[PDB]
Formats: sequence, C-alpha cells, structure tokens
Amino acid sequence: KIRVDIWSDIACPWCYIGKRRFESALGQFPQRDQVEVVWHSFELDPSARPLNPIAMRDGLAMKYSISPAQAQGSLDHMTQTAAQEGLEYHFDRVKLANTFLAHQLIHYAAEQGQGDAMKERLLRAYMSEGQNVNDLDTLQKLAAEVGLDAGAARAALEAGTYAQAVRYDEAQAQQLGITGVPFFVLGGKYGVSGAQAPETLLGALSQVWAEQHPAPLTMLGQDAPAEGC
Repeated sequence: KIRVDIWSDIACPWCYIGKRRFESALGQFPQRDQVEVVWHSFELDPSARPLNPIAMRDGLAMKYSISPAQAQGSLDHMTQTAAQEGLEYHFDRVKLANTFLAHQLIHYAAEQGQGDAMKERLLRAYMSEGQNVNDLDTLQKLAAEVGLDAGAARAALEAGTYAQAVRYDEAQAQQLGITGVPFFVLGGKYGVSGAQAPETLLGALSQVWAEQHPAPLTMLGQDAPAEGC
C-alpha cells in the first residue's frame, strides 16, 4: 500500500484545484487501487468568526493588503484555473465561515469510510454553491446528501466529538512544517507542497511505488548459517 495524507481547508480554492489535480494523477497511476488517501484538517483561519459578512474579494484584499482590483484579478485567476479542472467557482456567493465544524463533519464521515465524499461535498458547497459551512442545518443537509446518518452527524457536531481530532490534525501539520495547503505526504516520507500538476503527483506516486518494490535478487550459493525473527 501507499498512503497519501493530504492537509487541506474547505475555505481554500487552491485546495479544491489540488484535489482535482491529485485525482487526475491517481487515475493515471496503474497501482491506484493500492493507494490509501486520508484527508487531514487544516484551517487557514482557525480564529475566524462563525460567519464574516464581507465579500470574499474584500476579505482577500485585507488578507494580502492589495487593491480591490488586484484582489478581483486573483479571484478571476483562480476561477479560470478551476474551470480547467471542471470546477465552476462562484466567489461572489462565498460565505466566509469558520470551517472548524465542517472539518469535524469530515472526521465523522471518515469513520463511515466517506471522508473523501464529505470533503468533496463541502468544497463544492463552499466554493460553488454559496453555502454557509459553519451552519449546523447546512452541515446536516450536506451529510445527508453524502449518504450519512444526518441525525447522527448533527449530534456528533453538537457534541464536538471530533473537535480534538481536528485540532490534532492541525498540530500535526505544524509539527511537519506544513504552513500552506494543499499539502501532500506520501508514505509518511515525502512532502509535496501546493496544487501540483498531475504529472508531478503521478511521478511521486510512481517513485514511492518503485522504492517499495525493488527488483528481486538473484541468489548465489547455498544457504549458510543465518538468524531470523
């Protein structure tokens, strides 16, 4: 097996682009059935208020200290880039929500083996559908659409069951020196930073697989005294 640990935020347009680019690489990878993908929580703004009422453009402009026009240029670039991945962004509709509860929902989903589908649904909800991913009703609905037990998902969110696990994911990232997302870890050994091209990720997958499958040796001589486990 090859394990791929991916750190990502729901509020992260480059993370969604990166998810698609990774999926393209994985589709090209002959041993894709041997790959285990695990999503890990990362918050770009863990101190974000529950819901920040301003436009994403203005939020971005404040974050990077730039003009509304250049902030718009940035949004436009990301929109155009995402369109090449089949993604239709609607930044004008984005609700600037704290994503802590959404990350908790992905943790809930992953216990049911639906981590990726939940991650995917939340990215779409955030980037394309103008949904508030801090809103409990909204999260419950999205859980239902993914095929989860909507009532159980809601209860887990209200109890904060996966809160610690999310914070641990975030601490893990800090310890690994991960300061920007999306970030890929392969085989617990190799780091790949940002929304890399499919070719790069496919190359990494292939490199790791090859490393774990050396050519069999040609044995010489007879077995001599040896010790084993």
